Amino acid sequence: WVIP
Amino acid sequence: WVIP
Amino acid sequence: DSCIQFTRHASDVLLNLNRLRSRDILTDVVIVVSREQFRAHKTVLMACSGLFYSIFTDQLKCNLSVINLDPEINPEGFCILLDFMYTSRLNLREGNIMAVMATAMYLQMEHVVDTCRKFIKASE
Amino acid sequence: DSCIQFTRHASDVLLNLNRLRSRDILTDVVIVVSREQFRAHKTVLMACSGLFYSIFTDQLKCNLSVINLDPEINPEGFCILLDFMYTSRLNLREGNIMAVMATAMYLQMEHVVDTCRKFIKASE
Ligand SMILES: O=C1Cc2cc(Nc3nc(Cl)ncc3Br)ccc2N1
Ligand SMILES: O=C1Cc2cc(Nc3nc(Cl)ncc3Br)ccc2N1
Ligand SMILES: [Cl-]
Ligand SMILES: [Cl-]
Repeated sequence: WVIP
Repeated sequence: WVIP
Repeated sequence: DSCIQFTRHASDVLLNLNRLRSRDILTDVVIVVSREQFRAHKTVLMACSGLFYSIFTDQLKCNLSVINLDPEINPEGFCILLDFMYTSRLNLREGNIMAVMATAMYLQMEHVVDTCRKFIKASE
Repeated sequence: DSCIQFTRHASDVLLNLNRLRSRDILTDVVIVVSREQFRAHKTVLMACSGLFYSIFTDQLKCNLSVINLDPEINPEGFCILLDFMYTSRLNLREGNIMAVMATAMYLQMEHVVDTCRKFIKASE
């Protein structure tokens, strides 16, 4: 999971 | 396009 | 093999599938969550959820145009997860994390359940 | 928004769609290319091809279970492109590049046409  |  | 790969292809496919969803094109099922209805593509639901995979591979249920979810399922949690399925983006907030995790466990969306458990463990 | 994103989600969705294709699950159309038949999902074809997008958004053609392609279309070129649609991998070879490019132009698959033109320009 990432900060888009 | 890339070499997978 | 000696194949070449187009990096953005999977993302572009999903973006187009979401555009079809937004315009209600070739949607083939309604998911009923209490008083709410959500139109979707059976294939996308199966590709994202262990529960929908099991439902639409069933010889009788594969032909249903309406699927009713357990009454304990929150429509907002379902909406957030349906958006995730079609976009890879999860709108996870302190106010919805419990409903989202409960819905992801029911739908059998392991990666969503994992990030929910981690975000909850951080706040305790 | 304040969304988080699961990097591998789009790739995992496409992998699952390809698994459904391999087991012939919920395929809803046959594409006829001369003496050959290819089963697929209308939504995936539309998401990858400007030609299939136009065909399946047509109020009459959207309901067809069989689509016949132009007789000039090579079945191997089509097969290679159908595999690409479901995997992001293109099996481009000196022996098939002309058929693949001609098929990609007909199907309106701009990124495939672009790499074919570049690979051809390099060999001249
Ligand atoms: O957390 C998750 C997400 C998910 C998706 C599917 N979907 C499919 N799985 C397989 Cl093996 N083949 C085709 C399809 Br469609 C099955 C289980 C799970 N569990
Ligand atoms: O080279 C390409 C690939 C492609 C795909 C689509 N598909 C869709 N396009 C739009 Cl805008 N909405 C929903 C869908 Br499905 C249209 C045109 C093209 N040209
Ligand atoms: Cl997931
Ligand atoms: Cl393309």
